[PDB]
Amino acid sequence: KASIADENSPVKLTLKSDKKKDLKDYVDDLRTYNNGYSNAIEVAGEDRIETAIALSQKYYNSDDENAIFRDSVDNVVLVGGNAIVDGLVASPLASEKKAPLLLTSKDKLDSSVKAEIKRVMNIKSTTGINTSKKVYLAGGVNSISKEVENELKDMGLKVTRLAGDDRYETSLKIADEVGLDDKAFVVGGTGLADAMSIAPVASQLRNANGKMDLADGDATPIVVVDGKTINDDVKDFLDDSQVDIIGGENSVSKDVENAIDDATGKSPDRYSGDDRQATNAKVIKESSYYQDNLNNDKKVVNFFVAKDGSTKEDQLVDALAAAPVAANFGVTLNSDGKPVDKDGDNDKNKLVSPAPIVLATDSLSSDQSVSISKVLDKDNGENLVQVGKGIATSVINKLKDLLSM
Amino acid sequence: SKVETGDQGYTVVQSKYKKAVEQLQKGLLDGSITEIKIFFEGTLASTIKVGAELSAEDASKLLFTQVDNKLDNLGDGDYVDFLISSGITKLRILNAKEETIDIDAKTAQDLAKKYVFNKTDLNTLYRVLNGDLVEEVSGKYQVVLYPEGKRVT
Repeated sequence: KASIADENSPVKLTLKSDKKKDLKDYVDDLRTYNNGYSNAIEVAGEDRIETAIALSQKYYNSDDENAIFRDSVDNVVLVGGNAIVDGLVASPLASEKKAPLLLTSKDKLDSSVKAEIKRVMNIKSTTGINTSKKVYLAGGVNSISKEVENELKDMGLKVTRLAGDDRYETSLKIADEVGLDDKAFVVGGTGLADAMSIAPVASQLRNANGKMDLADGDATPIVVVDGKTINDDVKDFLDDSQVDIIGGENSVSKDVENAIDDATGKSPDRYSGDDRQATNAKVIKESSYYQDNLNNDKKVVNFFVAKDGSTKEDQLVDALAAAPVAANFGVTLNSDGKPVDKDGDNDKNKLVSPAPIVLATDSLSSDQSVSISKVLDKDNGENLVQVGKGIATSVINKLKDLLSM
Repeated sequence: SKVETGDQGYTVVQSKYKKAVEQLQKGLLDGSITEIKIFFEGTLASTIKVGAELSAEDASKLLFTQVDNKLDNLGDGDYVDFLISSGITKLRILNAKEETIDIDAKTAQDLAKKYVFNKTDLNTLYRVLNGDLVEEVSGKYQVVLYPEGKRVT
């Protein structure tokens, strides 16, 4: 008694058990797997270009649930395919600019990408292309050539290039576009895997107090410096900012840390481990990164998975495009900035729950397991996303056990 | 007063057609059912009021006459609903398949990879099964479940 069913419900199920306890073990198993087959997703493609495209089509300008935007976008951040050196910091850029970060080839603007640009911006054959839509090109001429820049300009789009004479100068030009409203992040460029572990945190639209504000909030920029001392420009950029330096001594030397000490007058916090995975673990278990950024009274329920730089550091570019997605996750926004399900206590900032990107290709470390177990809520996992191909099933199996999905 | 999905009431499969109507008929005669309103595909079929110059013995025969042909030729997505009044009660007859899983023996991970269940239904069911409906039928503790659909592959 007490519930009538859908007209088209295929089968009527009855669970017969001698004891109620054995039934609880079967309903819980059913509840976990049912919510562990529909909530665990996979976004990937054969090449890194279509992977970023599929990551865009699902979370940007898509009618499905668990997307970032359900309507047209006005900006797009474009980065080269093999442009991990110059464009790593574009994740907070795509975040504040409320733009999908897309990967293009160096010399030829892919037809797949150009279609995605027009699609995500609601550009169609009956609408004229004006300077109301911008395409931010992050990187130098080896990231996005002049051939691609002039094509995007020929259509009529406003093309803003964020480039410099060096990778370190390029990142400063990018971090200048990202509003430093008094915290920052520093990475060395020797370890790019450690920098990708901090991309989801830096891309969060956060408030002054450290909580999350998707309206009138800003994301925290990242800077790449040599690890030596602090040059004339980065010291000017860092005025009274709380630097959260990322990486070991081999990435950024203690001299570079001491120079920041003398520059900004604040003590820089240091997150580092012997391995690129251990650095990821310490970033996830940091309270002020994920747990304390939540306006709601829950813990970390959303999680992401991506490859690392063990096989090839180039493969880590998959986690770069997923950072703007993992930062603003758990809420879907329309043109006016209101939450939806198909249309529409339930405030946006109270509903946002960002997701840390876990770096693992072959196996998941014990430190990463302990760290991920610390941040999980009592009610356990609610969304897991696997970005890219080549991730071992061993890792995904361990994740589903940690998150109970 | 209207019948619609996700409401408090009874659900019968076409396999249990013969039994459901018997209980409605025997309830109608033994002064236990006063009024019945039949709904074919969410549209009103006819109203049986024992007090509308009718009788219980006539209403019992009338009820079976209307729905014997409809319910014997049910199609996927076709349903017959009743608003049973005892003085209140809601019923829906549909043509799904019935499958019983005796756990004292299909595991749950094979069940989930095939059917899509509502989380809010399983959430409440788990809670009321351990602490804060489930029936005891002939030494067993049975629980009925209605999936929303089949799982994508």
